[PDB]
Amino acid sequence: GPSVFLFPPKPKDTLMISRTPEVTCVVVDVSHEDPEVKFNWYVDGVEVHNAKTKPREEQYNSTYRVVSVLTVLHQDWLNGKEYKCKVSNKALPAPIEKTISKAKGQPREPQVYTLPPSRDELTKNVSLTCLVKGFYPSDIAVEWSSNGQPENNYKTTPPVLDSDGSFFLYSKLTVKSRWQQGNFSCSVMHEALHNHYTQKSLSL
Amino acid sequence: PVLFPPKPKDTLMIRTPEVTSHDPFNYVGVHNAKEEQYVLTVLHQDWLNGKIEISKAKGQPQVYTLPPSRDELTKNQVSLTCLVKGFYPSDIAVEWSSGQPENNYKTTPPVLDSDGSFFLYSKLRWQQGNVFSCSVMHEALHNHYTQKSLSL
Amino acid sequence: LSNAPLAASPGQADKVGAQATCAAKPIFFGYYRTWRDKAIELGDKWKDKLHTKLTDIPEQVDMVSLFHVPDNQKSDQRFWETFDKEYHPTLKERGTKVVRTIGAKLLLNKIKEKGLYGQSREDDSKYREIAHEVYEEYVAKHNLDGLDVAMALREVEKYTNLRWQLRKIMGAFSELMGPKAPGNAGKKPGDDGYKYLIYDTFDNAQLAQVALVADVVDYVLAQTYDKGTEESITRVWNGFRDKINSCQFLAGYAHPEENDTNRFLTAIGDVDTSGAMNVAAWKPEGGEKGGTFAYALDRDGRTYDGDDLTTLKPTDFAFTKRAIELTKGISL
Repeated sequence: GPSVFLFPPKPKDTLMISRTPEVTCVVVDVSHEDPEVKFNWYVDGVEVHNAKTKPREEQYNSTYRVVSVLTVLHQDWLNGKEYKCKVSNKALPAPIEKTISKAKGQPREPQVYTLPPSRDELTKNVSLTCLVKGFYPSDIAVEWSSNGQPENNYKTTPPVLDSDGSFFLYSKLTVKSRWQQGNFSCSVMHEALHNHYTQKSLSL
Repeated sequence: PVLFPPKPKDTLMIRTPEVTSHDPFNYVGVHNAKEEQYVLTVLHQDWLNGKIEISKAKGQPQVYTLPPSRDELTKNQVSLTCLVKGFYPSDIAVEWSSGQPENNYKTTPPVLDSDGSFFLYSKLRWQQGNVFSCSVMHEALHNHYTQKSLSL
Repeated sequence: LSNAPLAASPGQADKVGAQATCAAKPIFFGYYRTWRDKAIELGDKWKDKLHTKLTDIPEQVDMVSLFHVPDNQKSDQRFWETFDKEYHPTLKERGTKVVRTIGAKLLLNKIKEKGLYGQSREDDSKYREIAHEVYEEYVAKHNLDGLDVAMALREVEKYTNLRWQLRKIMGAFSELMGPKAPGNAGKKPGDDGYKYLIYDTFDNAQLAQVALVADVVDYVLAQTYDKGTEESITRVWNGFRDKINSCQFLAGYAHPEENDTNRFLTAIGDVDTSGAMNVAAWKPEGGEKGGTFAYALDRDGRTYDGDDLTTLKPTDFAFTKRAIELTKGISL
């Protein structure tokens, strides 16, 4: 029958109180010419009624795809509360249930280290590296900036599990001109950092 | 009650590459093919040339070592970085040695760059002058192998 | 006759989780192998030596289920005559309820023979027909107290249409038995003339598919035949606590049978220290359970060592009496 997918909030939304974090429940394959979907939301098993639905997308091919979005409290998500979505529709013998929560485990502070380009890489038409290692819970944010202005031409690898149970990642900012003049900052956001934010500089 | 390609390290060494209720097989467009709960051997050049029911990625096929940052030299934890960028087919192998292989190393999955190419990072005696070497294996390299060293 | 649609609602009972109080006191439930009774007529190597009768079980047993297998004996007429004439009056005098167990595979086969698949809309009369036929044959024929659907098939959990069939047939049964039946109006489990609807299944709630029947059954019998530790029974109940309430939950154990190959070692050895009595004494944290059940009462105290694997012997019902004492907290 239909399928149910539960997606967590973006880490940046849960790390900044200025943003709005939301968990998303998606019901797909509501085919048969008899739709309607009922959503129920639960926090640690207690029913909550503060969710926002109403973005029905037809997406033709003989299915409907309904979504429900629940605003979550930053502290509730960071404390490891479980969010449960229950989908009820006449085409299912029993309502489908899904549950999502922050990865269990003791939070670990990320260590950020900036790396300059290898000399050999200077002859080809450079890459500034940002290693973020030793953090718990794969949710993290990494950005590049210079002189207070964000840099766009960068790419970050997905978190990779290290041999000690923590995660690590690398971010590469490709760039000469500003770097030639001795001018960069890699910003990292994680739940274990002081103020959920840290910056590491890198210059000639 | 089908589809997966062979392992990448097996296609680079002429190694062996192979590709794939309680109502309990039949494709090169020939007949040398062959677990309760609770393989077709392919030629290396055949797979490298692009040869219920489908080949290598179609397209035209830079190692840099980085020492640990100074701030990383506090308590015991140093990271020797190996950046491998600018290769096309995401199939690539990365290893570390120091003529003996080093096991405490981890490599991120390939990431598509803005120019369509891919890049990746490998994270790994050093104080005593011993030289480490990040070895990269790809289809576009000379002899299908390259090595970039790093030391003090 | 009725054409009302069998809903697919619920997913959980009207009350779930540990309930510190319910109307009915804990009960001891008993599975009885009918093909080991002295009144049943079984080339069998044990054509004689049938020592135990249905009345041999202790008088404190609250409910006993007839586990009848037609392919295990030649004829059952003598057994039914003895049940109507001797067994049932004695059990009625004792106040021990009698229910009949039916396999879920038989219900699925009856659904399939009627042409029913598993859909939302599907001719509102065939499910009631199968339910009423089973009710007449298995319960009303011998004036029993209810029906125990045994669902230990993992395919039901895997396939949507099988789940639909199970939900619809259990609703049709609930129109005849259980708390949803109109015949039980103003009645509660334990009262005279109450018709029970019982569901026995795996101790894993997902494979058990208890969310399909949680709102229509009186008890859920978790086959905890390999547990025997209070931690494991607590984990099982916690797996069940969000679909059913505690007063519906009964964890059980099985006594070693002859030529079984299954090997359940919770009810072997000394009674006072066996895991079966841990199960019998276990209770949901801050709550009351439905009781305790045991499989093969005629095998009470048997093991899988020596001649026990190839010989039938009478029983003193020691495990049964101890489990009764641990469930109801009284002294025999």
